[PDB]
Amino acid sequence: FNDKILNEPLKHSDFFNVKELFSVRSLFDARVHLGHKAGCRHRFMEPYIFGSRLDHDIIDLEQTATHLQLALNFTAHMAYRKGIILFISRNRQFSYLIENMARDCGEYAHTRYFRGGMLTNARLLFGPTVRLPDLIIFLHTLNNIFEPHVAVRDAAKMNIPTVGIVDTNCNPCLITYPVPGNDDSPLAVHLYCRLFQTAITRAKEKRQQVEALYRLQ
Amino acid sequence: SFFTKLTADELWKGALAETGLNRGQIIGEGRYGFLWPGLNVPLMKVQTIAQRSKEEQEKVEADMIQQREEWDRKKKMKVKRERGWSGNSWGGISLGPPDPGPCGETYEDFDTRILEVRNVFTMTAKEGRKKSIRVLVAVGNGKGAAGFSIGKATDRMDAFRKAKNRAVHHLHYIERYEDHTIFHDISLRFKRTHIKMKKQPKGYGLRCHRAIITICRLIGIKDMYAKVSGSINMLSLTQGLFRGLSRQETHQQLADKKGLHVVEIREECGPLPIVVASPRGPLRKDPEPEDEVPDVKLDWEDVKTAQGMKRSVWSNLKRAAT
Amino acid sequence: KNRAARVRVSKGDKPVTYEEAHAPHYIAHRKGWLSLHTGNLDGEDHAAERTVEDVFLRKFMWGTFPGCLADQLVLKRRGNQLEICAVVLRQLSPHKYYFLVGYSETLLSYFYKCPVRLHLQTVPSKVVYKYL
RNA sequence: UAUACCGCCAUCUUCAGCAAACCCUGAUGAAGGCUACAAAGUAAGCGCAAGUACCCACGUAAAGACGUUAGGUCAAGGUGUAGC
Ligand SMILES: [Mg+2]
Ligand SMILES: [Mg+2]
Ligand SMILES: [Mg+2]
Ligand SMILES: [Mg+2]
Ligand SMILES: [Mg+2]
Ligand SMILES: [Mg+2]
Ligand SMILES: [Zn+2]
Repeated sequence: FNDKILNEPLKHSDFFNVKELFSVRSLFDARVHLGHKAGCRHRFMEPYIFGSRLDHDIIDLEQTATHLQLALNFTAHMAYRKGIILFISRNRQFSYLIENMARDCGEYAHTRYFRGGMLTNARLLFGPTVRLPDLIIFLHTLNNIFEPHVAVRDAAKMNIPTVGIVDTNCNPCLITYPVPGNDDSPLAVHLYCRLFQTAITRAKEKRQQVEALYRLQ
Repeated sequence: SFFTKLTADELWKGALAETGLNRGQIIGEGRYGFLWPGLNVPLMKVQTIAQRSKEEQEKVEADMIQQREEWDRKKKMKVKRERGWSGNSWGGISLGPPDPGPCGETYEDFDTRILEVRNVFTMTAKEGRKKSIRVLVAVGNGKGAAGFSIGKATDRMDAFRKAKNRAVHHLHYIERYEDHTIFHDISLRFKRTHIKMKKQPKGYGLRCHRAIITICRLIGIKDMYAKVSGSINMLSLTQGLFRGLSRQETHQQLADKKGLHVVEIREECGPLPIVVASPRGPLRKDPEPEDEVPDVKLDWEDVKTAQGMKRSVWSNLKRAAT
Repeated sequence: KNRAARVRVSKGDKPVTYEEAHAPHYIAHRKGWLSLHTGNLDGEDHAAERTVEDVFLRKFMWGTFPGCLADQLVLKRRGNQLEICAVVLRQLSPHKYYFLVGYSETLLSYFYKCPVRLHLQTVPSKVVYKYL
């Protein structure tokens, strides 16, 4: 019996200090604006991409920062309501780092081979009463093969607020809160993982503080 | 002889031949006219030893034969089966509602309505022509909640319930304005099925395909004219109708996008104009570009109906009731 | 295609009992021996008569108990008798069961001059073992 | 009357698949669902497998699954119609 959880967090912009978690200069230091070639670039990814440097796409960091703020606020509000987050990755370039981050965070992850529809038929494959993932964060939307991951399809079929760092190949229209930017460099991935971890930790701390404030009564 | 005696289920299976029980004969009451302390008398409370005449036993056997005949007659009891569209067919027939979910989701409110049935014969490596069946069922009570589905299999009830579950997992919604008529007209061209709908008022009548009539009854639309142009493909026609219903411009959204109010001069009422929708913030003070003689590609059927030039042996004849 | 006692599969929904769910070659591996008599030795007489009596008593007990048998019978021999171990299906009342048992016992005793006392094992549901 | 069956047996069978219940795809068509440096397939159930006997678990024994052959049998018993 605590209806204040549906009004207190959703009131002030950046309740958990979302914009302060990252920085425009810190993001630019990772060279996330870089992208693939125009040929590899996707059609629907044109509005989010700014220009090109000798066929090297550049993404305006302002829209990326706005999308990151939105996604971080969404994830913090979800954690405030106690929800499951699922990390996806298949490039095998930083799988160990993503696993360590998932271990540090208070959620689950799955960056390995995704069998044929594990979330759709979760009634029979998984347990009958399983808390399905309420959020998805893509660490590498592009798997080993040049093919859009099925996670977006399962989400659209299950209606889940999808999050992730879309590259210049996938379809951001299928993702709810896309985040244009590089998805290959190491410093960028490390910064994104650290930002997600800090956001989750601060959201949990604020949730505990609000619970204590409620208990003060 | 005794060697010529075996079970009875085997003999029954043999007599039936479908390849390429002791009810009347009581076990308690002796088949020979006799009385005993056990049964047929006060259950041990006048416990004696008597005997019935053979005529009484023959009468008891005749009574058992009459009971068998009564059971056989009961087996001949007829039943009521509503005819769907075509006589003795599962056209526009209805059945029970879909089953709930595991944790809940009482989907019993929705109503099922089988549409078409087709027997497909596809040869195989050894089984031969597989008697596969494909069905397209549409479930939905109304108020926008509805949706079609498909469920092919080599059975009947199994395929029906599979299609019902698929429809439950595939619920389509259609933005409506006053449950009676669609927002505006639609002139689509789904693959090879044309859909020419016309906005009509209440009490006008359902002038559309029987399948479309059932779809509208399930959705909620009461009456609306529709010219079923092009070929008559059930699956493609239904898919195109669903696509058109999903692609519709509402009044509130259109007003919010453009800004201008909805001006109208209804003939039923007086010249008093009544706004139907208003913007959600701004208001385009400038009027629309009233450019006369616009480029609205109307249909020839519209002109034929407005000028009454359409004439045939089946133009606008009286149709059935209900 | 030989099809002795082994049942041909068709769909995984065949409520077969325990004894019925066994091939006819597992008599020395999984399946035991139902009826027993010295006639099947190397070599003792009294075989044809024993087999005939067993086959007759099986059908007799199956007819006297219409549908009240969860599975096949298991004959035995102890003295001048023929014990019959059966898994009766709880169908009729115990009074009727006792009456029929006594009647059959007396009839067999006065007919074959051999008190063929049987044994029951009331079980409501059939002992389903596999879904062939 | 077995080219109407129960029941029985024979080749393929020198084989490896056969399927209930689900999910995805083909602008949602009859239909297909395989790529482990992994692209949608999960698969209780039957069988191969597996397991068990003489001299072991080997050699010898039991099984050779769904199905073509309307495979043969009124000829071991009854058996859809007819009749002496
Ligand atoms: Mg008719
Ligand atoms: Mg023959
Ligand atoms: Mg062979
Ligand atoms: Mg063998
Ligand atoms: Mg065997
Ligand atoms: Mg022949
Ligand atoms: Zn990309």
